[PDB]
Amino acid sequence: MRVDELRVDERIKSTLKERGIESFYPPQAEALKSGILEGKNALISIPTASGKTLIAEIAMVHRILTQGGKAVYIVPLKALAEEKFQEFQDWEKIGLRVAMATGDYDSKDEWLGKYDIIIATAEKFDSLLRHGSSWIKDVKILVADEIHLIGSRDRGATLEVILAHMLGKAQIIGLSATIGNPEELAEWLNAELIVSDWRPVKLRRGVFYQGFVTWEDGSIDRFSSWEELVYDAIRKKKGALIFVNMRRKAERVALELSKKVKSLLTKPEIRALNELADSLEENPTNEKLAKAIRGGVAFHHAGLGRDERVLVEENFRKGIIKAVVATPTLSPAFRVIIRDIWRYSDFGMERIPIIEVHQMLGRAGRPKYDEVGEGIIVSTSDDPREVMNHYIFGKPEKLFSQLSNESNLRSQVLALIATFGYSTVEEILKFISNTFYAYQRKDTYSLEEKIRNILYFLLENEFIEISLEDKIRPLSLGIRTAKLYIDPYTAKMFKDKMEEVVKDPNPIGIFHLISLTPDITPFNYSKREFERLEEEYYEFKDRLYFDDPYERKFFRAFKTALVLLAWINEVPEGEIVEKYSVEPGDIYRIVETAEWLVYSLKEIAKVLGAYEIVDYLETLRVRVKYGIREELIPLMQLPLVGRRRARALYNSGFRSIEDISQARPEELLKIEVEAIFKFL
Ligand SMILES: Nc1ncnc2c1ncn2[C@@H]1O[C@H](COP(=O)(O)OP(=O)(O)O)[C@@H](O)[C@H]1O
Repeated sequence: MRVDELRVDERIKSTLKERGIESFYPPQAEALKSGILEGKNALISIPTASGKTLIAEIAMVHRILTQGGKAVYIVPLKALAEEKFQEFQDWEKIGLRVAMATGDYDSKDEWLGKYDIIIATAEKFDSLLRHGSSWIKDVKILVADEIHLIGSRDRGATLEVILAHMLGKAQIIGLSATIGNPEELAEWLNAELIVSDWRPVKLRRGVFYQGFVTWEDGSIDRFSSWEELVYDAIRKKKGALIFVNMRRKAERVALELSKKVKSLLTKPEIRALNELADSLEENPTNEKLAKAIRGGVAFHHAGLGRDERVLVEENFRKGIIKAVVATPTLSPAFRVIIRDIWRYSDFGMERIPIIEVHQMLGRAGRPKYDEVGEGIIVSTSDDPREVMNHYIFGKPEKLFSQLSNESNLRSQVLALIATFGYSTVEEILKFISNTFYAYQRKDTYSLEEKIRNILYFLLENEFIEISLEDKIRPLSLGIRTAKLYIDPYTAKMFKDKMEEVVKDPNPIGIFHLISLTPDITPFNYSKREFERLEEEYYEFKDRLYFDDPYERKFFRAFKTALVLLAWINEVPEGEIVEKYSVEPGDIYRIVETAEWLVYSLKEIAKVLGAYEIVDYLETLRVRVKYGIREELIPLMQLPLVGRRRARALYNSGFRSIEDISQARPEELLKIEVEAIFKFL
C-alpha cells in the first residue's frame, strides 16, 4: 500500500514521506484496514522487521488529529522509552508534544496534561492511575508494546492490570511477538487480530552442528567453526549479532572474536575503534570492553552502564563495531547467532523459551543492505534435529496470565482498596473478572484464597480495616503505601523496624533494611567473599535493625549496604567494581532503586508520626542519588556534575551555586561548563 493511498491527514503522510517511507508492508496494510483507524482495538502479531510501531504511530496520531485527546505508549523498560521518545520527535513537526515519563512513582505529574503522546513503562502508568491524574480521562488510545510480556512472571501482572483498568475506556492496541494463543489474547482485548510472518527481507534459519549449518530449507553448508560465521559475515562487508546466556560469557566470547576480527579491519576502522575505546570511562568492566572494541567486536549486557551500551548500540549501527556479543535481557544484522540455547535459572538450567528464540532470529536481515538475513542456532551438546524441530518448527509458548504473582497481587489488591474505591471482596473479584487471568478461566479458587489471605495480612498490619458488615476501607498506611508504589510488605518491614530506625538512624542499618525488602534485588556474593562478609557483619551488627540471621538474602542485603555506603562516601566507581566485585550497570540500577526506597521510608515515617528522622532520611536520599558526601548537595542542581566534578569543585574552590555564578570560566576548565553557563 502507498503512503498517499491511506485515508489520513496529510500531516501524517508528510511526516512519513520525510522518513523515506513511501509504501506500507502487506502486514501494515492489513492492520491499517482492520478498523484501528475507526477506533477499534487490535492485537498485532507480526515480525518486528515489519514495522509494528509505525502502525501504532499512525493510529495514535490519527486518533489525536481527528478527535483530540491523548495517546499513551507503554514501553517494557525505561531505556526503551528513550528510543521511542526520539523516533517520536518528528511528530512535534506537526504540532504534537511528546513526553516521556518513567519513574518518580509518588506523583500525579499533572504537568503531563499539556502533552499529546506520553511514553511510559507499565509501572509508571500504573502509579499515575493510582494518583488519579486529571488528564488520564483524556487518553483515547493506549498502545502496549511487547504486549506478550504480559505472560512474563516478573512484571507481566502490572501490564495486565493497567490494560484491565483501561479496557472499554480507551482504544487499546497491542504489539506482540508470535505467540501460542493469539486468538485468546485478542478476544480478551475485544481486538481485531492481525497475524503475519511476512517480512521485508527474507530470513533463512539454520542450526550449526559440528562444522555444518543445516538450513530449514534443507541445504547444508560447511563452516569450520561457528565463529567462522562471524568472520564470514565480516569479510562479505556485513555484520553479526551473537547471543549468550551469561555476562562473563559475552565478555569472553567478544574478546575471543575480536582477536581474529581485528585482522579483518581497514586502517580507518581501526582508528575509530581505538578512539572509541579510549573515550570510555575508566573502570574494570570498561577495560574489557575497550580491549575488544579495538578489535572490532563488542559485548553488551546490563552489567555495562547505559552510556556504554548506547555507545555499542549506535557504533554497531554505524558499522564501525563489526559484531556484538549480547545477553538477552536488554539487547538488525546480516547474521544472528544464538550461541546458547540453555540458560541458568532459579528453577535450575533450562532451555530458552521458543518465543524468545524467534525474536532473536527475527533481528537478522537489514531491510536495505541485505537481500537475505540468516539466523543460526548453535547446538554444542544437543541433537541437531531436536533443536531444529523445537526452535524452528515448534509452536511458540502460549501466554499465561502472571496475575497470581503474590508480590504483584498483594500490591494490587491494596491499590484497588486504597486508590480505586474497592470496598468489598466481591468488588475486587469483579475487577479480577476483567483480567486475562479470568478470561483464560485459570485457577479461580486458588486466586480467591490468595486474595482473602492477602486481605488478612493487610488487615493484620493496619493498611486497611474491615467491619462486621465486611466493608473494607483504607487507613493512611494503606493509601500512602499504594501511592508510593512499594510492595505492602516493604512498607510492613519499614513500619515494623521504624522504632529501631529512630533509635539509631544510620546508613548501614538503613541500606541493609531496604536491601532486604521485596522491591530490590540484592547484589550476589560468592563462596570466596562470604568470608569477609561474615566478619564484617558480626563487626557491624550493632548498627543493623535485626537480631540474628539464623539467611542468604540477609548477607546479600548486607553486602549491598556496604556498596551503598561506599557510594555515599564518594569512593571511586572503579574501586567499588573491584573491592566488591560489582559492575557499573548494577551500581546505577541499585542506586536508582535505593534513592526510591529511602524516599518511601521517609514518607512512611511521616505517616507514622516519626518526624524527627525525616530530615535525616531526606538528606540520605540525595546522597544515595548522586553518591556524594553531605556538603556536595547544593552543587547538584547544576546541569551536570555527578560525584566526580562536584567534589573537584567543592575542594578546589566553590561550594555554592552563587559561587559558580561568579567564577572566571578560566578557573573551571582549570579542573572540571558550557552547560553550566548555559544553565545560568
Ligand atoms: N513501510 C515501511 N517502509 C519503509 N521502512 C519501513 C516501513 N515500516 C517499517 N520500516 C522500517 O523499520 C524500522 C523499525 O521501526 P518500526 O517501523 O517502528 O517497527 P518496530 O516496532 O518493529 O521496530 C523503521 O525505522 C524503518 O526503517
